[PDB]
Amino acid sequence: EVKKWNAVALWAWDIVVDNCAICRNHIMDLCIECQANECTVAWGVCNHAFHFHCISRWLKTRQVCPLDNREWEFQ
Amino acid sequence: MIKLFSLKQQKKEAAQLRIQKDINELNLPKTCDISFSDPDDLLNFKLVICPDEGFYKSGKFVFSFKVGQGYPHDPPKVKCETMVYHPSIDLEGNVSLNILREDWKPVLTINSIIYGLQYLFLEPNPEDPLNKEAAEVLQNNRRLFEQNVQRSMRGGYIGSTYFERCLKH
Amino acid sequence: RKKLEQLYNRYKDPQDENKIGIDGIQQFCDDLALDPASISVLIIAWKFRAATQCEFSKQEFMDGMTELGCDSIEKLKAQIPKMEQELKEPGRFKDFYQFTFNFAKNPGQKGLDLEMAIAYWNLVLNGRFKFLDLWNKFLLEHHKRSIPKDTWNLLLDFSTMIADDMSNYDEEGAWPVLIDDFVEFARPQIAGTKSTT
Amino acid sequence: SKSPEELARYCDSLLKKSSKNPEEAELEDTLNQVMEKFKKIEDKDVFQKFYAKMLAKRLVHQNSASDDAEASMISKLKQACGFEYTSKLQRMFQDIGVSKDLNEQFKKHLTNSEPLDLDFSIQVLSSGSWPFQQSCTFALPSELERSYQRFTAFYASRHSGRKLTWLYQLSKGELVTNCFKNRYTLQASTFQMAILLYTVQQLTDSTQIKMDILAQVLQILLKSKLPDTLIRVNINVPMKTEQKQEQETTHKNIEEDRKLLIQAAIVRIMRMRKVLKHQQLLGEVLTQLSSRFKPRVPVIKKCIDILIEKEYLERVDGEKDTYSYLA
Amino acid sequence: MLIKVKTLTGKEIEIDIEPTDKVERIKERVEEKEGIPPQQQRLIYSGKQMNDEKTAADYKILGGSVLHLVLALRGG
Ligand SMILES: [Zn+2]
Ligand SMILES: [Zn+2]
Ligand SMILES: [Zn+2]
Repeated sequence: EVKKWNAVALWAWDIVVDNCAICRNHIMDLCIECQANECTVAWGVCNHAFHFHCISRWLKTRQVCPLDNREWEFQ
Repeated sequence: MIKLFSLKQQKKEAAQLRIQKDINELNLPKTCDISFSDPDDLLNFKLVICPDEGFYKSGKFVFSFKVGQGYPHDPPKVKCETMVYHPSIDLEGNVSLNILREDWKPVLTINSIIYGLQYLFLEPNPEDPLNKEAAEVLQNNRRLFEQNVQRSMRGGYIGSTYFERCLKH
Repeated sequence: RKKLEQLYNRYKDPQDENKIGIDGIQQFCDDLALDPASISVLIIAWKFRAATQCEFSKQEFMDGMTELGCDSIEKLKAQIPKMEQELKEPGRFKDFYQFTFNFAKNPGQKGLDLEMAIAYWNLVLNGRFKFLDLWNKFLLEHHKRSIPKDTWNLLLDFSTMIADDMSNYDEEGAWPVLIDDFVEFARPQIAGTKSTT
Repeated sequence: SKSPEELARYCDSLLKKSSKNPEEAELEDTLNQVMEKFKKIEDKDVFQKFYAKMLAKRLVHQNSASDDAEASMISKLKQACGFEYTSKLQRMFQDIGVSKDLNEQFKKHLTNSEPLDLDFSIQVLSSGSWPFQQSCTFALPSELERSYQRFTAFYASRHSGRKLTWLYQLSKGELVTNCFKNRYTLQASTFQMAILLYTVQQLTDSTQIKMDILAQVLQILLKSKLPDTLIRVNINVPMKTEQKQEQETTHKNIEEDRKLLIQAAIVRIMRMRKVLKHQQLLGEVLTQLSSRFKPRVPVIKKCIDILIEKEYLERVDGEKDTYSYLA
Repeated sequence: MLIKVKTLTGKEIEIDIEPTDKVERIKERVEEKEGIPPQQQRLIYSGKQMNDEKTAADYKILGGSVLHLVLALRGG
């Protein structure tokens, strides 16, 4: 049992969710690199989404979300 | 030819499409137009900016856009075909614009590039110049920098460099 | 000129007009009697200004043979000892060496695979580099990624400008840090031995 | 001569809640001395980093002994490090205030409709300006399940357009004992509390908690009382082999930010210079970057080696030890 | 008036505006919808970068009007 419990949470912005901002494709659709011939979706603490293939490559340059300069981290 | 052997064993058994989306979705200012030599090939094209306001007002400056296969991840190579007296633009026609090199992120578009490109002419900045003499005059004397830019666009000598007339008609 | 056209027509694949298939590339090596992987074939590919390995474009082949002035394979082979002699005096050995880089990689990439670039180092830098094998042991151990262009390029200046025992070497100098990595790894083992070469 | 991570730990120790309760002028005099030391320090970015990271934990834990002291410090830091540094801090500072206010609004709302067993005090922070990280995989067993979705009700009444990411790693709660011989009372991390109803294999799954951290928790539970193996005091305690990890982490991040800084600088200078010898380059990068920190040259060099592959600069042919700018 | 704004995800968002409103406020509306901090945002209205303290009636923005969002721009 618990008489007293104090917890800590962070409110994050909820996002439209619809379109990869790197391929400018649709998230549910394949990424543009796969379209020319396993392609799945990755998320971030800012709630922005990308295909795995896009954001990974972006990270190899620098570790951030590209939209907001926030440090990049997966869900 | 080393790996030639390996290939044989595997023998016996468009990625943009993005620049497409950039161009479809393109929204041009009344000051900016683009050209295509080959309507089939979008990875090469030309941009023309005619500033309606600023020091460069009433002038024609044409830039070339070459889009590598590494797009959006790799930025377009753009250069200024027009000889111009500008701190961020060199007589060699290289352009200093953050979005073009270091601050490039593949969340951006040709639209973006166009806005920054016009922005040079709108807001010319002496900071980290390609042309040091231009940046110096811009720095200390705005009156003279203006007179200079004018003379540079009507055609004429400033220094030992003849600047050729770029005026829009 | 038609002769060259016929030879080329014997080498090229029916799908592409301009590109020479690999089946025909090894045919090409068989007629010169050499190995496909030979140093000389690399020198030829260097003379043709070839973009990448195993792959000869028509323009490469044609213009290469025309400035080599050979109407046949047999006329090319006799030009092989002519090419080898170019390296010696002011070079353009460097140009050959650096050529090897963009030649050996895939032209979608800025890097060079690590099991590769070893093979071509054992090819071109053989006899020019004593601890070359030590170098190969390095980075088969301590660095598992691809070779950077400038690193490749500068390894010649390593094999040339600095001593075997690495006396005149500076780690605070302008060398690639991977070269510095190697040297740091190197001096301990080599500074206790007396070179007989 | 402390120095900079340790000077930061020092400041933490000074401003933290202690059994001593330091008097104000003691706090202020100490802080002034710390800034005196800070002015002599070469790498300030490490100090700033640790200070911020700690200040986070202080504010989020209500563990600051004196608020006006903290405020005075942040004043001093802003005077030194400038606004851009203290921006994050300051927003952290106010965000805690509005967090306390929202918490009180929920207190007023707590005893009207349906009050329940937990006296429930939660502090919520921006997405955001706070250095913390996302929580690990979790379970949220039994009764607590009620409050969560209960909490997640009323924000929809205020502003429905926001999402709450819950840190269970930072959440603690109090428990009391009956079954054992002598009465005590224990505060435990929510991680600790979730274990209470087994073998670590099925325990991990049932609690959906990563085994790596699970071991970290159960080792510290065992060192107190009671993989395939079967299983005001207070038991919530920092883990030894862990939280050394976050130090490494922090130092890595400072390394990275330093790389970015350096690369930017050298680009600046190469364009300004057009051409320079390696020595002169390093010299300038140094004298230009000093006030923030003092980089080890193998870092400067890895930075050059990076700006080679990205084609920002090249090596002049025939000139050894000389670089030139590109485009 | 409700203005449409083209974001960097490749979509278009309509947002609530009064002509008297300063334009830095629209940045915040865009943060609220798109999760991009107003600190790094630049609003371009028909080719030019929108100001900050200047108002929306100073730009003569109507309810049919469309804004373009791009990241910060520096010449060098
Ligand atoms: Zn994508
Ligand atoms: Zn894909
Ligand atoms: Zn983001």
